[PDB]
Amino acid sequence: ANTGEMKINWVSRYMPLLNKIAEEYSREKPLSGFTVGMSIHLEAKTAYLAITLSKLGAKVVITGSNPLSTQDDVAEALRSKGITVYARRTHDESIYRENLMKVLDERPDFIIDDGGDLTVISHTEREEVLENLKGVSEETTTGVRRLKALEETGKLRVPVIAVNDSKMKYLFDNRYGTGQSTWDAIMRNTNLLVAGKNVVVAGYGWCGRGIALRAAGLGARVIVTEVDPVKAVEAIMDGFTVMPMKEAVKIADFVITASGNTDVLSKEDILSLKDGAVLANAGHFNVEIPVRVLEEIAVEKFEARPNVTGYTLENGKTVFLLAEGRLVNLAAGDGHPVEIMDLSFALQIFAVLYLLENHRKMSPKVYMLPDEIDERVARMKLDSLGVKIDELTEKQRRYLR
Amino acid sequence: ANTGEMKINWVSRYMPLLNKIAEEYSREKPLSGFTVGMSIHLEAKTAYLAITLSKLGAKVVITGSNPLSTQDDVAEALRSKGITVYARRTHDESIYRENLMKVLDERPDFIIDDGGDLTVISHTEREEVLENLKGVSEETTTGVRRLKALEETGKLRVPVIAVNDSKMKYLFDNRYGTGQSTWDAIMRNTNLLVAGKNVVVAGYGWCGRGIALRAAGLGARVIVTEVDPVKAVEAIMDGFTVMPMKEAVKIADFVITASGNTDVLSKEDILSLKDGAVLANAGHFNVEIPVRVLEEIAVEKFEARPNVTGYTLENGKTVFLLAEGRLVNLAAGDGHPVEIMDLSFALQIFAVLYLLENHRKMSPKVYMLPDEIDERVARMKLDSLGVKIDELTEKQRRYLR
Amino acid sequence: ANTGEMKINWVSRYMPLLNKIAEEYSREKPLSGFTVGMSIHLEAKTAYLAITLSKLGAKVVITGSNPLSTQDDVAEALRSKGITVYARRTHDESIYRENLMKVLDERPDFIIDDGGDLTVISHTEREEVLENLKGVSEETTTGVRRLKALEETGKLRVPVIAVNDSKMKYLFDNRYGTGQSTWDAIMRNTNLLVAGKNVVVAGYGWCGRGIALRAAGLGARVIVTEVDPVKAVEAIMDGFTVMPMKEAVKIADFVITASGNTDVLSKEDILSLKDGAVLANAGHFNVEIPVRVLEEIAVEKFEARPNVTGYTLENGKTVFLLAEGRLVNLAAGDGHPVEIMDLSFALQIFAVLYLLENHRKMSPKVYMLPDEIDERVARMKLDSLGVKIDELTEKQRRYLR
Amino acid sequence: ANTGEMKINWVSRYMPLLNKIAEEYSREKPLSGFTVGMSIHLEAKTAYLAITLSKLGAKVVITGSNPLSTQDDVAEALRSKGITVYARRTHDESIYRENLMKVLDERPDFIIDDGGDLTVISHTEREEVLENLKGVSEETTTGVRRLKALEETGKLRVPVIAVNDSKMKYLFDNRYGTGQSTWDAIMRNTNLLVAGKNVVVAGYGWCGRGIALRAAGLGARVIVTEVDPVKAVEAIMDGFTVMPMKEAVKIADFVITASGNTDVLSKEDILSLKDGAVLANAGHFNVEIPVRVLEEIAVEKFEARPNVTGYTLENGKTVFLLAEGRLVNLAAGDGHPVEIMDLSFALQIFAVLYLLENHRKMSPKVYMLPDEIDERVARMKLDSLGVKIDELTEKQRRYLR
Ligand SMILES: NC(=O)C1=CN([C@@H]2O[C@H](COP(=O)(O)OP(=O)(O)OC[C@H]3O[C@@H](n4cnc5c(N)ncnc54)[C@H](O)[C@@H]3O)[C@@H](O)[C@H]2O)C=CC1
Ligand SMILES: NC(=O)C1=CN([C@@H]2O[C@H](COP(=O)(O)OP(=O)(O)OC[C@H]3O[C@@H](n4cnc5c(N)ncnc54)[C@H](O)[C@@H]3O)[C@@H](O)[C@H]2O)C=CC1
Ligand SMILES: NC(=O)C1=CN([C@@H]2O[C@H](COP(=O)(O)OP(=O)(O)OC[C@H]3O[C@@H](n4cnc5c(N)ncnc54)[C@H](O)[C@@H]3O)[C@@H](O)[C@H]2O)C=CC1
Ligand SMILES: NC(=O)C1=CN([C@@H]2O[C@H](COP(=O)(O)OP(=O)(O)OC[C@H]3O[C@@H](n4cnc5c(N)ncnc54)[C@H](O)[C@@H]3O)[C@@H](O)[C@H]2O)C=CC1
Repeated sequence: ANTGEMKINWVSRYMPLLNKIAEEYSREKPLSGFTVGMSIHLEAKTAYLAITLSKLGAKVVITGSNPLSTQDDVAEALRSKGITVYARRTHDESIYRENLMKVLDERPDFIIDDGGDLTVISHTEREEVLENLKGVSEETTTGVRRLKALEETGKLRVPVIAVNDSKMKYLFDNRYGTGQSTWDAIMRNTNLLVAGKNVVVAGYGWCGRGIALRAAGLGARVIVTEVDPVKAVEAIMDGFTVMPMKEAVKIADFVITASGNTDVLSKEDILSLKDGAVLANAGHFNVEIPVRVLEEIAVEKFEARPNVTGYTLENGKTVFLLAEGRLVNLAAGDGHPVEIMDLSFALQIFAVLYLLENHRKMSPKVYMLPDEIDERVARMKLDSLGVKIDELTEKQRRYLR
Repeated sequence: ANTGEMKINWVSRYMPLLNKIAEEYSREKPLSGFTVGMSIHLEAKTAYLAITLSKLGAKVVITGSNPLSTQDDVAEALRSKGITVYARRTHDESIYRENLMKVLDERPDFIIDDGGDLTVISHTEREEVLENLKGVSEETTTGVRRLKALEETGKLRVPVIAVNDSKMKYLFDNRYGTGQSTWDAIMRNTNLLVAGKNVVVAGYGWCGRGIALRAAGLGARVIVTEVDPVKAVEAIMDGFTVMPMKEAVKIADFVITASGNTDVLSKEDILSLKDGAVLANAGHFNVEIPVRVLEEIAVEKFEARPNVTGYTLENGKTVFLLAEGRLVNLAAGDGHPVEIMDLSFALQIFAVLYLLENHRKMSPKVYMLPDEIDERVARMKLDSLGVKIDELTEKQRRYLR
Repeated sequence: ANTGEMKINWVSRYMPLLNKIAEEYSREKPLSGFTVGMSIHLEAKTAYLAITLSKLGAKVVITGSNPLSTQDDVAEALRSKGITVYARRTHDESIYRENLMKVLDERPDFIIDDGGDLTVISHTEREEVLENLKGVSEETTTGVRRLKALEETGKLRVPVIAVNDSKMKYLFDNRYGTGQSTWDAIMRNTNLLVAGKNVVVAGYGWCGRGIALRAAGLGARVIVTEVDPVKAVEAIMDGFTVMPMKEAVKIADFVITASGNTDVLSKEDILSLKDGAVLANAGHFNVEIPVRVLEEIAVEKFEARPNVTGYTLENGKTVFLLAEGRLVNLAAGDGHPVEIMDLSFALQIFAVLYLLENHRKMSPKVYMLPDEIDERVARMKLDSLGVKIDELTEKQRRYLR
Repeated sequence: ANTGEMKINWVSRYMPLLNKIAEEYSREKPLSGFTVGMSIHLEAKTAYLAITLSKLGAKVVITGSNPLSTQDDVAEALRSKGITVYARRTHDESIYRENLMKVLDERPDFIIDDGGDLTVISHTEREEVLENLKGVSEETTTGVRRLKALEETGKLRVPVIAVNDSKMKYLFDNRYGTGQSTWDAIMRNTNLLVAGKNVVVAGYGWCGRGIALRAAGLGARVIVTEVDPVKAVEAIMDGFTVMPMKEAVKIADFVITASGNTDVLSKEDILSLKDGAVLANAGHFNVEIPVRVLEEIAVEKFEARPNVTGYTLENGKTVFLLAEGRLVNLAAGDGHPVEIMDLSFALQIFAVLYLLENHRKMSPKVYMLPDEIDERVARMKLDSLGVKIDELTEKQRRYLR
C-alpha cells in the first residue's frame, strides 16, 4: 500500500500519454456507470492503466493474469483506490479461472482481456454477462487467434477490437520495446559482456530485428537464423551473417528465439552448443527453446542465478536457460519500458473509448484497430516529446490526390 | 561497340540472378518467336536485361527512354547482338514517341515499359498491336498509376503485372539501392565531407529511411522532416531529430527530398538555407525541390561542377542544386548498384515469364507481382550469396497452422 | 557460503583468462610462501581474483573496501577456501582503516590495493611491513596519483606497477565495460525507454565515447558536452550534437557525467533541467553532479526507487539522481561485466607475477604496466575467443624495420 | 584558367578554416618578402593552400608532385594569380627532380614538401638554398622518416615540423577522411553494392577503423585481419569478425589494405579469392596488394573500367584491382573530402607561421606539431560549425590541478 504506492508513483511520472488521456477526459468522465473488467499481468504499469480507466469514471475489476508474479503491495494499493482486484499467488491452475469467473460476476460492459480467456468463458459458460457485455479489446495474439475462430464459426456475438495489429504496436511493442527489455533482462540477470560475443537471433521479424539491432548496439557480432528467405536476405543487407541454426549454435554465446515457433533448437543443436551458452526466449510460449528436451537430456540441473537455470549435458558442457524458457523480458525483467507500455496502453484505452462511442454501429465481428487511433497516439506522443512536424499544404494535398 | 562491350562485360559479371536465369532457361528458350518491346533508360545495366531476355530466345526491341547519342557505344553493342534499338537524340518529345511508335511497329507480345507510355499509346492510338500484345509488365509508379486508371475505366484490355509492389523491390530498390546510390551520386559530384554535417531528409518512407540510414552511416547528424506523424515518431525512435522543414532548413548542409510530393521547400525556406547548402532530390519528378522557384528568385545562376548548378540569392547566400533537381542518383550517379538492379530486373524477367505461362488464364486487369516470385528471387539471391537458411519441419509446419 | 558459493560459481565460468592463468601456473604454484594483501570492493568477481591468486599458492588477505556493500555470504565462501578476509558492515569510517591495518598485521610480500590506502599506510605509519613488502600493484587513478606524489618526494621505497595505464584497460575498462555497465545500471533501476530520448554525456574521453556509443546503440539522440575542443570536434564527426551544458541541460532526458571533474552542473543548469530528468555519474567521486547543491536547493527529497532519489525544486520540477551521485554502474549495477573484469584482473595477476620475477631488478619507482603484458592478455583473449590472427613474416618484418 | 578557376571556386567555398586564416592575417601579410616552396599533388585543393599562403603575402613556388595527374587548367589558373608553378605531364622520372630543382632555384625561406624530396635535395646537393632556408614543414610519413634519419646523423641543419603527428590529423586525415574518400573512390569506380557483402579490411589502425566503420556504415559485413592482437581484440569488441587473411580472402567481396606493410596477400591468398573480388589499397605505396605478383600469375590482364584492371588467373577466376594497387582514394577518387583537406592544410599553414615566429629560437631538429596548434584548429572548426563548448571554471580548473 505504501510501497505499491511508490511503484506506481514511479510509473505514473513516465506515462505521458495516459496522463494526457487523464486530463482531457478526467472531467468529462465518459466511462461513468460503465464497469471495465480485465485479465492482465498485474504490476505497477498495468495498474496505472486500471487507475486512469478509473479516473475516466469506470468501475475497474481486475484479475491477476500472473498468479506467480502478483505483486501484493501493488494489488493492495489499487484496492485503496476503489478498484476490485481478484489476484492470488494461487500457483494452482484451478484458482485462475475462478478469479476470471469473479470479474464476470460483475457483468462488465467492456473487457480488455488476456488471450480471450475472459471473452471466451462468456460465450461458452456464462451468457448472463454476454448480454450486458457491450465490447471487447484484445491485445494478445493467442486471444485474437481465438476470438477469430469464434467470429468465423458465428459463435461470436460482441464487437472486438484487435489492437495487436497497428503499425504503432509493432513499432513500440515488437520492435523498440521487446528490443530494449530483452537485453536488459539478459544483462541484469547474468552480468555477462555483450560486446565481442556472438549473439544468435532465431527469427528476423519485428522482434528479431529489434533484438538484433539492439544487440549490434551493444557490440555483439550478430548471427541471424531464419526460415523465410526474404527476411534472411534482409539480415544480410543489414550487415549480419545468416546461417542454419545447426551451424550457428556451435559458436553462439547467447541464443535468442524470436520466432513464433517451436523447437527452434533440436537435441542435436543443444549438444553442439558450446559451454556457457546462455539461451533466452523472447517470443511465444515456453516452447521455442525445447525446455522439456533440456530437462531430459540433462545429466545435472541446478539454479545458478535468480533467473538462470543451468543444465550440464553428457558432453560435459553446461548450458544456461533464462526465465525457464519463458518470455525472458517479462518473467526476468520489467516487461517493456515504462513509456513503451504507456503507449501500448494508450492504444487500448482508446480502443475502449471507441467501443463506447461507435458502440451499437458495430456488428459482432473482430475489427482491427482503426487507423485513426494510431495517427492520434503518434500526434500525442510527438506532442509530449516537444516535436512539431510539417503540415501538408493545399498545393501538395492537391498534388498527391 | 568495343567500349559498350566492356561497359556490359563489367555489369555482366555482377548480375548473379540474371545469369542464373540465363542458364536455367537459356537451353529451353521459352521466349522463342515471342518478341519483347520495352522503353527504359538505356545503359550498360538495362542492356544486360535485354541481352538475357534475348538469351531466352526473345526478339528484343528497345527504345531509349533517355536522350542518347547516335553512336552511343552501348546501343551499338546491343545491335551487334541482334537487338533492335531505337535510341533518341533530342530533348523534345517529338522524337521520343516516334521511337515508342517504332517498337509498336514491331507488334510485340510482351512489354516491359516506362510509365505506361507504351501500353497507353497502344490502347489509345494503335490497337493493331493491342491484339497481338499478350502481356505487360510495369515497374514504375507513374505507369502503374496510369495503367490502373485504365483498368478502372474498363479501357484496359491486356493483363498487367505491377512489379513496383513486392517487399523485394521496396527492399532492394527503395531502401538499400537508392540509399547507397544517392550518397554516391552526392559525394562523387561534390567531394564534400558528410561526417559531422547536418543532413536533412524530407520524407521518411522506404527511401527516406534508407537515405537517412546511410547518411548516419557516413557520420552525418540526421534531421528528418515528415508529414505523417507515425513516420516522424519512428525517426525519433531511430535516434534522429525531427523538425519542420522551415526550421531544419536553417541548419542543413545537405537537404534531400525523398517524399513523393512537390515544393517540399518554399521561397521562404530557400531563403533560410545557409550559404553552401547542397540540395538533391531522390524522389519523384523534378518538383520536390522547387527548381522553377530557384531559377526566378536567383540573382545569379551558374554551373559550378559537372552536375552542380549554383544559385546566388538576394541574401547574398548561394545554394547548389544537384542534377537540376532531377532524381539525383540516376541523372548524376550510376542509377542503382549493379546487383541491386540485377534483382530489380530478375523480378521483371519472371514477371514476363509469368505472363507467358499463366497467359490466357489472366483477365485484362492489373495484377500485383505474385508473392511466389519474391520467394523465388530471395532463394536465388541467398543461393548465389552462399547462404543457407533453416527449412521448416513438420512439427513446426503443423504447429503454425 | 552456499549462496556466496554460487555467486562465485557463476562468475567462475565466465572468467576465461583467470582460468587460463589457473592452469598454466596452478601446478607450478609460483606464489607459495608469498602472501598477497589487498583492499578491494568485495563481491563475487573480485573474490574469484583472490581465489585464483590462492590457486597460484598465495596466502590472500583481503579487506572490504566496500563496508556497506560487503556481501556476507560471499565473504564467508572465501573463508571456507582458506582466505583471510577482514570485512564488516562497519559503516563507521574508523573500522575501515582498522581492517586495512589487519592485512598489514600479516606483513604481505605483494599488495594489490585501493587508492594507495594500503601502501601509503605502510610508508607513513607502519614501516614494519614496509620491509617484507616486495611489490605493489595499483589499478585505481587516485592511488597512482598518490603513489606518485611519494616517488617524487622520494618517500616511496618499493616498486609499484600502475595497471591503470595500458591500452587494454582503457579499452575494456573505460570503454566497453563502463559503457555497457553504465546503461545497464540505468535501465534496470528505472526501466525508462532510451530510444528516442535525448541523452547528454558530459565529457568525451574513453568513458564518454563508450557511454555515448552505447547510448546511440540504444536509440538515444546523443548530445555531448566537452571542455577540450579536440574531443568536441570528434563528437561532431561521430554524428553527435555538441553544446554547452547550460544549453543541453534544457532538453536532456538523461544526463551522465563522465568527466574527471566537479560541479559539471551548476545551480543554474539544475534549474533548467526538465521535469523527470534522470542524472547519473559514471566518472570520479560523487562530485561530478553537485549532490550537495541538489540537497540544499531541494524543496522536497524522497526515495522513489531502490536506487533513485528524487528532488523537487522551487520551479515545481522534480529531478532524479541514481546511486546518490556515486559511480552509477558500481553502486547501482554489478560493476563491470564479468569478462570485462576477468581481463582487468588478469592484468593485475600478471602485474603481481611480474613484481615477483623482476622483483629486485626494480627500483622504488612507479612503473607503467609493461607493454609485454598487454600483448599477452590480448593473445590469451583472442585464443579463448577462438580467433586466430595473421603472423608477421620475414619479408614484412624486414620491410617494416 | 576559366575551368581551373571554377575547380578552385568550388573548393574555395568549402575551406572554412583557410578562409578564416585569410581574413585574420590577410591584412597583416606576415609572409611578405618570404617565399614558400612546395612539392605537392597539384589540384584544386592543394592550389587553394598555395593561394591562401599567397594571400598572406608569400611568393609561392610549386612543383607538380603528380606528373601524371597535373591538371593543366588548374596550374594555369594559379599562374594567373602570381604563383610560380613548375608542373609538366613529364611522365619521365628525370623531369620531376628537375622541377624540384627549379623551386630551389628560387631559394625559399620555408618549405612544405613531399616525402622530404625537397629538403633532402638541399642538404645533399644544393647547400646554396640551405642557408636562406629558414624552416621546413613535413606532412607525409616517408618524409618524416627521412628527415629524421638526417637529424640522427646530424646532417640536418634546419628546424622541421612534422604535422603528420597530431591527434587532429590522425582524426581528420587518417580516420574520417580516408574513411569516406576510400569508399567513394570504390563505389564511383565500380558501382557495386556494398550492403550485404563481405568487406575485408587488412589492418585496424586509424585508417583500418575508419574504413571499417564506414563499410559497416554502408551495410557490409566487415571482416578484419590484423597482426597486432590488441587491435584484433578491439575489432571483435566493435562487432566485427577477425580471421587470418588466408581464411578471409576466400569469402571477401572487397579487400582493402590499410596496413603500412607489404604483400598483405600472397600468391596463395590471391588464388583463394573468389571470382569478382575487388581489391583496393588505401595505405602505403603500391606494395600492400602484390601488384607484381598479380601481373605475373595472370593468364589474362585487361582494363575493365577507367580505374579497374582485371586479372584472370589459372583457376579461371578473375580478380579486379582498383587504381593499379596505388592509394585508391587519391589516384581514383578526389583525395580526401574538401573540408578534411581544409583542416590538414590549416595545420600546415600554422606550422609555417610557427616556423616564422619561433624561427631562430628553434634548433636544427625535427619537432612534432605543437599541441597549441591542434587546440587552435579545433576551436576554429567548432567556431565555423556554429558549436560552442563549455569553458572550464576556476572551481574546476583548481580541482583538476
Ligand atoms: N518479448 C515480448 O514481450 C514480445 C514478444 N512477441 C512475440 O515474438 C514472436 C515474434 O514476433 P514477430 O517478430 O512480430 O513475428 P514475425 O512474424 O513478424 O517474425 C517471425 C519470424 O520468425 C521466423 N521463424 C519462424 N520459425 C523459425 C525458426 N524455426 N527458426 C528461425 N526463424 C523462424 C519467420 O520466418 C518470421 O519471419 C511472436 O511469437 C510474438 O508473440 C511479440 C511482442 C512482444
Ligand atoms: N531514387 C530512386 O531511385 C528511387 C526513388 N523513389 C521515389 O522516392 C519517393 C518516395 O519513395 P518512398 O519513400 O519508398 O514512398 P513512401 O510513401 O514510403 O515515402 C513517403 C513519405 O514521405 C512523406 N512526405 C510526403 N510529403 C512530404 C513533405 N512535403 N515533406 C515531408 N515529408 C513528406 C510521407 O508522409 C511518407 O512518410 C517516390 O516519389 C518514389 O517514386 C522510389 C524508389 C527508387
Ligand atoms: N564508472 C566506471 O566504472 C569508470 C569510471 N572511470 C572514471 O571516468 C572518468 C573519465 O574517464 P576518462 O573518460 O577515460 O578520462 P578522459 O580524460 O579520457 O575523459 C575526460 C573528459 O572529460 C572532459 N571534461 C572535463 N571537464 C568537463 C566539463 N566540465 N564538462 C564536459 N566535459 C568535461 C575532458 O575534456 C576529457 O576529455 C575518470 O574520473 C575515471 O576515473 C574510469 C573507468 C571506469
Ligand atoms: N589513403 C590515404 O590517403 C591515407 C593513407 N594512410 C596510410 O594508411 C596506413 C596505415 O595508417 P594507420 O592506420 O594510421 O597505421 P596504424 O599503425 O595506426 O594501423 C596500421 C595497422 O596495420 C596492421 N598491420 C600491419 N601489417 C599487417 C598485415 N600484414 N596484415 C594485417 N594487418 C597488418 C598493424 O597491426 C597496425 O595496427 C599507413 O601506411 C598510412 O601511410 C594514412 C593516412 C591517409
